[PDB]
Amino acid sequence: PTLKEVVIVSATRTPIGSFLGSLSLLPATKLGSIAIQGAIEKAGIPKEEVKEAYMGNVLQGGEGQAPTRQAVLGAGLPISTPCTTINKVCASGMKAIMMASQSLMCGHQDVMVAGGMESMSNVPYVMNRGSTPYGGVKLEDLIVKDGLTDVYNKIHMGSCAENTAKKLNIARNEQDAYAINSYTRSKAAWEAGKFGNEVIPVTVTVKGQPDVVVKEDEEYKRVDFSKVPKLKTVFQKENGTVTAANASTLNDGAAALVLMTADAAKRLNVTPLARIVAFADAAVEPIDFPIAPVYAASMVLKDVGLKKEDIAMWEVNEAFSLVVLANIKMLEIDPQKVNINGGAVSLGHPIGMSGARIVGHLTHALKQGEYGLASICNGGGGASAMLIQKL
Amino acid sequence: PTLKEVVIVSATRTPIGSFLGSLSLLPATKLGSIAIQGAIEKAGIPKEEVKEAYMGNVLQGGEGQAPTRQAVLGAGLPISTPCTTINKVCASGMKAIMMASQSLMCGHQDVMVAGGMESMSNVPYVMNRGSTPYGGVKLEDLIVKDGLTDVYNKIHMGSCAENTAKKLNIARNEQDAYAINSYTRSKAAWEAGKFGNEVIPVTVTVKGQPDVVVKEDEEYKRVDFSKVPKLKTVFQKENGTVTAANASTLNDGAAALVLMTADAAKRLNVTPLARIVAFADAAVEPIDFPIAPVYAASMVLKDVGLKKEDIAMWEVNEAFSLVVLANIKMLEIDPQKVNINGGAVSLGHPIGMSGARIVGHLTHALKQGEYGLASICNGGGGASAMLIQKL
Amino acid sequence: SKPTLKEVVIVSATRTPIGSFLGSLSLLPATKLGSIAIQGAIEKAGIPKEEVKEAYMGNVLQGGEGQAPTRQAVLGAGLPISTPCTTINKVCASGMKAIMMASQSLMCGHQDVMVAGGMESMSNVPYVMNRGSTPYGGVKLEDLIVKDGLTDVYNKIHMGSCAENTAKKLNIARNEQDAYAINSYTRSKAAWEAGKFGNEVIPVTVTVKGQPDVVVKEDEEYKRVDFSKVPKLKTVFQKENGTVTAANASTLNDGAAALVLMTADAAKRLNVTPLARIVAFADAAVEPIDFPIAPVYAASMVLKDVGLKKEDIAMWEVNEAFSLVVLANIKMLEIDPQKVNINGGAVSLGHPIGMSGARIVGHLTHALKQGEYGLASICNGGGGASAMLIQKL
Amino acid sequence: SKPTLKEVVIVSATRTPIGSFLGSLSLLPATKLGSIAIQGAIEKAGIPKEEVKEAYMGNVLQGGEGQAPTRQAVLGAGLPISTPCTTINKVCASGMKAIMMASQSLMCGHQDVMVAGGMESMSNVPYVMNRGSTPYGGVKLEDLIVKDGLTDVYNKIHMGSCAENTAKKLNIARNEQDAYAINSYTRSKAAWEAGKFGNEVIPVTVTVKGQPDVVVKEDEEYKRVDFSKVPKLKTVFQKENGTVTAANASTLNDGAAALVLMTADAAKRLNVTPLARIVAFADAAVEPIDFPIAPVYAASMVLKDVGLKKEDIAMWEVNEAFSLVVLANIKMLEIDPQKVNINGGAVSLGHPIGMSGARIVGHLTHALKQGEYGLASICNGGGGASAMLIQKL
Ligand SMILES: CC(C)(COP(=O)(O)OP(=O)(O)OC[C@H]1O[C@@H](n2cnc3c(N)ncnc32)[C@H](O)[C@@H]1OP(=O)(O)O)[C@@H](O)C(=O)NCCC(=O)NCCS
Ligand SMILES: CC(C)(COP(=O)(O)OP(=O)(O)OC[C@H]1O[C@@H](n2cnc3c(N)ncnc32)[C@H](O)[C@@H]1OP(=O)(O)O)[C@@H](O)C(=O)NCCC(=O)NCCS
Ligand SMILES: CC(C)(COP(=O)(O)OP(=O)(O)OC[C@H]1O[C@@H](n2cnc3c(N)ncnc32)[C@H](O)[C@@H]1OP(=O)(O)O)[C@@H](O)C(=O)NCCC(=O)NCCS
Ligand SMILES: CC(C)(COP(=O)(O)OP(=O)(O)OC[C@H]1O[C@@H](n2cnc3c(N)ncnc32)[C@H](O)[C@@H]1OP(=O)(O)O)[C@@H](O)C(=O)NCCC(=O)NCCS
Ligand SMILES: [Cl-]
Ligand SMILES: [Cl-]
Ligand SMILES: [Cl-]
Ligand SMILES: [Cl-]
Repeated sequence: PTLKEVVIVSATRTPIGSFLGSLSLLPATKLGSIAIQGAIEKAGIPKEEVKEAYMGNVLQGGEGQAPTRQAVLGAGLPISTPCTTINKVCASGMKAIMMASQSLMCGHQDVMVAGGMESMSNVPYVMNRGSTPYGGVKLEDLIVKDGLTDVYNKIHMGSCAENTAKKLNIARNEQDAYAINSYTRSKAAWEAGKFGNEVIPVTVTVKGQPDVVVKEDEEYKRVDFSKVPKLKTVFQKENGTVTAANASTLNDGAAALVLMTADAAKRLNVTPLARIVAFADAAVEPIDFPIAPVYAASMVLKDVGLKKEDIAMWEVNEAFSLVVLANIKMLEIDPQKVNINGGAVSLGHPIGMSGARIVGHLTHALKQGEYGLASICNGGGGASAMLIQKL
Repeated sequence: PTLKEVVIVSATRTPIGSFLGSLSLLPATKLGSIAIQGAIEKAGIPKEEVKEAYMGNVLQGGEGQAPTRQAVLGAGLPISTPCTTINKVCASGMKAIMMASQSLMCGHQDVMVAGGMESMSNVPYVMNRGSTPYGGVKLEDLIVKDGLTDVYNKIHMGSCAENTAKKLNIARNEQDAYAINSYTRSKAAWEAGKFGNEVIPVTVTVKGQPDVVVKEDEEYKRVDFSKVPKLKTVFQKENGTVTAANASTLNDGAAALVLMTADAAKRLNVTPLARIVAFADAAVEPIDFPIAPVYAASMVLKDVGLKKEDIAMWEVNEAFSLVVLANIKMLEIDPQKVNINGGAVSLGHPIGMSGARIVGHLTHALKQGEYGLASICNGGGGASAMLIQKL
Repeated sequence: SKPTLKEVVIVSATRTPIGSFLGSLSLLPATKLGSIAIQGAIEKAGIPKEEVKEAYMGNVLQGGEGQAPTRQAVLGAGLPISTPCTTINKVCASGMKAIMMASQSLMCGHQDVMVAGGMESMSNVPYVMNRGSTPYGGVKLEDLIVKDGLTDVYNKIHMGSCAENTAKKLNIARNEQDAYAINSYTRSKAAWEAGKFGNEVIPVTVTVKGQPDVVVKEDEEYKRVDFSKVPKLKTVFQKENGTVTAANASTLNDGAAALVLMTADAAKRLNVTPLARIVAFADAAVEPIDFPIAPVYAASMVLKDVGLKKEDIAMWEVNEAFSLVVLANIKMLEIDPQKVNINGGAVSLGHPIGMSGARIVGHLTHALKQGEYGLASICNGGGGASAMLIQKL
Repeated sequence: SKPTLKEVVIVSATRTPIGSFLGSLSLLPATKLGSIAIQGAIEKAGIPKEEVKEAYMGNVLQGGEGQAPTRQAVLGAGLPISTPCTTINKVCASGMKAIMMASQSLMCGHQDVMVAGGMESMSNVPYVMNRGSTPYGGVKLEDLIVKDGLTDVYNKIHMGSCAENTAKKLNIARNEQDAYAINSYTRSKAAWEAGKFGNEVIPVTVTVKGQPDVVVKEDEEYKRVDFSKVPKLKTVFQKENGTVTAANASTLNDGAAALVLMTADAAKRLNVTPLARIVAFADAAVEPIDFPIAPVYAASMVLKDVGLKKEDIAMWEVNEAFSLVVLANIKMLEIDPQKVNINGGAVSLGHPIGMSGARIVGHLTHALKQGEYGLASICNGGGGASAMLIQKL
């Protein structure tokens, strides 16, 4: 058998909610159902055509058994649909798409859904199993413990960012300017209707309360440019660079893509949005995760013999402003082509979801024939990257 | 390009420890490192040849960031090794091998490690984020909440098994007979030294106490045949059949396989143990998970054009004695060919690990040219199955 | 022969306003409310703080309050380090039992001046997790209010459910209970608006850095009512044939009360006008479920002991743990309803459990006319009650 | 002139053995240990259970014990539902303060027979979590033993660190404290071997499903020693210039003690022969940090009150909160160490904080010879102490 070509038929997401904000009442798996149902609807195919599903989801504790299965059944897909939940930290939503693509390439399935979901609002605290130690019991926060602490260095993701800021000489003022730019671009894009095809509204229903329709990303409005340069450097008190404003935030949301072989898209007579050209993972020293996307991006370009100049649009996940700046600095690419409609610093970062979102955004924003490259760093020193071409 | 042939070059595991037992001090990721390091040593390849790693792991809460990365780096593999943690509940360890095989088939990597890990002893309790409700709250046990409760029926896996016992008329006595058979087979296999190429010992070190060397599975010695018929049916008060003895137990362990392309095995002067022929996933109603493996196995057989008679040995994961008996009954297979050297009822069931263990067991136990078929059910109504041939 | 005892007088009785649960005083620990009340009482008494020899404070839910709650309250009020302190727990009777035991010390001539009262911050009562191995399947975090405060150990049911048992026994219906409750709110509002707590309650300023000061000057709970809703409310303690509701039961609350007690001799020596004389007191206990009726027996013992008749009592303070309790007491004692809980009680003012026994004795002190007798009684979990007779001077 | 009071006698004094932390008695709630000691005390008294009119029990760490701990102990001992109950908290002094307050009631003639004592199950003391919203990043649930039991509120340090302060000021060195500690362990063992607790201690049977009964018939702690290791230990509360260690400090423990108290008249009515007469008692307080020396002033008060001299005391029980405390007391009082804590104490027998004050009065009761005076004293957190003088009959 020859490898099959893979196309993205649809890409849909919920709005991104703020921590304890507009979507905080909905579990991750419910956000997942919403996104999955929307993508199938946008693709114009029966739910029965979806053969298997992979969802990224980093913080699975307390979500109940088989989170992806919950999302899938919750969207009314057939009970025959096998489901797998994927965890590559912040790269989860992209790696799900990559692994689904590999299955399709093998001819093992012909139509799949892949994406990611996270409700950081509902991530619980943990108490260890065993005897309570004299003097007190520690209740750890899984966001911090599983989500945001580097295992090897025993520091926050934001302190690894500081490390890169030192080595690459990326200053506080530069990171602030980038963050302000992200907020600016996100607002402009929302005001321009650039997410009309990508985002689907979520209705939040509470007994005895009026329904609340969440139609846009929450985070980008949560900013005061005037305070930005005055904020404390929260990950490094002295001579720091990373702040609450220039870092990504904690958030809730889900994204899903319908993926198909070229043959399935033709059989079903759907109009594919983009072809998946290539993808790769790179890994580096854990503290150096901010630069991992540079190597992953380089890998994909080399794989298919393209040069950085051939890329119309770059999505370099805004884990921190520092990360994007480091990537631009090492790749020497045009900043006007990078995160053009905002990103995680201003839209928020539901960690298992963001890698899917940025691929979906390229699928909508690229013009016919253009190449888009999405890359995303992950805790532990990894990154994933994907190259797509708009059809 | 055409699909690459995938071979298993090594397959190694820790002993399985009892709940709060001999390996209970080790995190799942450390057990993972031990299995991964052992599999690479047995493979006889430079560790730098391992390109990427997938590990199954169902209960990831509190294990820290990127469990697979922790296992991999802990095994001394290069920081350049991308890592992804896989959750298909009890199928995780098998699904990891399947997904890694797809990557290899695509030519995306030529050498990978795939397996599973679980430390049920160290799975924590959770408290919801937010304000404490007047009157108190029970902190949920993640083994129960995420591992063992069916979301849709709101009952234990054990109670779902009861549903199948009723439907297929598989009585308490038959289940008990199967369980005794498993314990008997496990002891006989351990006494015959059948795991000398499969299991590697674990030394547990405690400061101020002597070393403990764990060299065999702990669970299978925890049995009393005279008591088996006397136990209460713990999942169902009236007309129950499932008991603590005839159900799998809660356990700790890890397993890892080194997978390669046939070309990479050739390049590296490696003599592989087995060829991965085909694999599949099936899903049915959540409550009917015990029968999913029947459909998954039939899928693989039909794909390859083998008849059930062509299979030399079957590994049908012993989630409950009930599960294996439903499979034997529906497939109409020789029970002397099924779980020949024991299984999860008596060896234990570290849920993320077992799917990998049973494939690794086939790789060692099959004779040259023989086909082995492994299948494993999973919460949510799923199963994975895989066919291999011994080389 | 009977002992010859010193005469005991109340020289001052002061309290904080009562705050609602998680309400206006919720940021202040019980011990801090204690300090405010104690300082208040001493200032009112017009004596040096150093004259106070010893202190007893009722306090039912002491968990997480820190070491020696009463000592904290006392040292926090600027009393000398030489002041011995004891924290008293007779559940809801704690505030009165503290005064009783202080009276006994005075009677014996073991001290000549004491502070006694009660304090409670139900807002700050914590949750608990057991010491030991975490059980498979879950770990309960228990609410100490429910576990230690409100659950009868023996019947394994809420105080409110025990109350239902007495409603049943004595045919006290929902409507009567509701009428009593409305009556309580009515009296509270009237008294508050008439200025009747002018010398009883002292204001509290709550300071939050960055926020405007809040001055709490009156009881919070009595404004929290809607008469129209009262009859509609669900019966929260019993699904079938219930009578007790959130409106006709006492609420959870924060507050402290403190009395300066001295021997007749010390009041003379210190040249202070005693407010009232403490005549007698008693404790009574019955079947745990039957606590609503324990104050009946306690009041009876007190009257029998002193040789007075129920008719001789000018003013009754029967703690409004539930409207039911007051009604049960009125029924069994056959007393003039118009003489009971004249200026409201716990149903409308709130029930910081360790404080209430002290507050009601303090109220009689202020409300009685010269020469009048007041009888205060209060039930407590476990099936007990305390009662106290005083006479205005 | 001076009040004429009822004579108070101790008719019995009984206790459970003291269990170690998480040890032999760890499965029993404090209230159950209370029931056992109370039942034993009434049996040893040879009186009807119905004769006990009221009950006071010391109990420092009441969190999670359920409603009204003393009521649970009393009703759990099979005493009448008519028995009023109050739970007393003066930290480590609780057990003694209970006896004192009961004595005061008896003196006033308000009751004629009472049980008074103390109980603590440190093994079963829970952790707490604040009411409200868990902060981002997690929280440490506090250990109530540490938070309510052992931390000085004002200095924000452990009792052990407060002890270091006194060691400094009075030049009480490590070696002296260690010598005292060994002496306590020696005396405890000698007394147990000599059968010195025959009438004082009652055995408890611990019953668990599936396992065989365990009969606990002696104090667990005094065996948990290694004399050779003692001077090798590091100083747990103060690393630089410390003196107090795990060995020479009291331990965490489970236990209950109960005494039958009655008026001299009641004893005659009931035809029981009393063990001792309760002569006088007092409370003293000093700076919170200085609690180790509070018992000196409390003891002096009692002697001055009755007009006796230190030399008139045949036996001293000075609670061994720390070896430091006893030495501080011996030094300031200038008394004969051979008459102090003669049959061991809290450093070796353990310190269930709410019971010890009652245990040490009970021990005096049994060990004194006819006519001899015994003085018991006990420090408490916050800077307090209680002391009691008894005379053997
Ligand atoms: C950075 C982080 C710790 C936020 O910390 P925080 O201090 O609790 O953030 P806050 O929202 O309380 O903001 C603190 C201050 O910054 C201000 N602020 C936050 N965002 C702002 C913005 N966009 N513009 C201006 N001001 C802002 C707030 O108003 C606040 O001001 P104040 O203290 O005077 O009230 C948290 O969002 C985080 O961990 N982010 C990283 C997520 C991550 O690491 N993801 C994975 C990537 S590898
Ligand atoms: C079944 C389960 C709840 C354990 O129940 P449990 O009652 O706490 O188990 P216990 O260890 O207390 O055993 C109970 C009794 O069975 C006995 N017993 C257990 N296994 C036995 C065996 N193999 N032979 C003989 N007796 C046995 C014990 O001796 C005990 O007897 P006792 O009451 O006289 O002491 C737990 O192991 C479980 O949930 N297993 C299923 C795991 C699962 O669902 N995995 C996923 C697959 S879908
Ligand atoms: C009764 C108790 C359980 C509170 O129950 P609750 O149902 O959570 O009380 P809530 O505040 O939520 O009130 C429930 C309803 O009653 C209404 N309500 C309460 N008090 C009211 C009043 N005074 N007037 C009018 N309506 C009132 C509320 O508006 C609410 O209405 P809703 O259901 O439409 O929202 C609690 O206060 C309690 O335990 N009280 C007894 C304390 C005690 O036992 N003390 C010791 C004595 S022995
Ligand atoms: C001191 C205290 C914290 C225990 O400390 P700890 O370090 O956990 O005590 P441990 O049981 O772990 O013993 C510590 C060491 O001392 C040793 N030790 C303890 N008691 C000993 C004894 N009687 N003889 C010899 N060695 C002893 C132990 O063997 C241990 O040695 P290791 O570190 O080599 O293993 C605790 O008992 C305490 O707080 N006591 C004071 C109680 C109190 O303040 N009560 C109120 C009075 S005001
Ligand atoms: Cl990685
Ligand atoms: Cl599935
Ligand atoms: Cl004190
Ligand atoms: Cl009582």
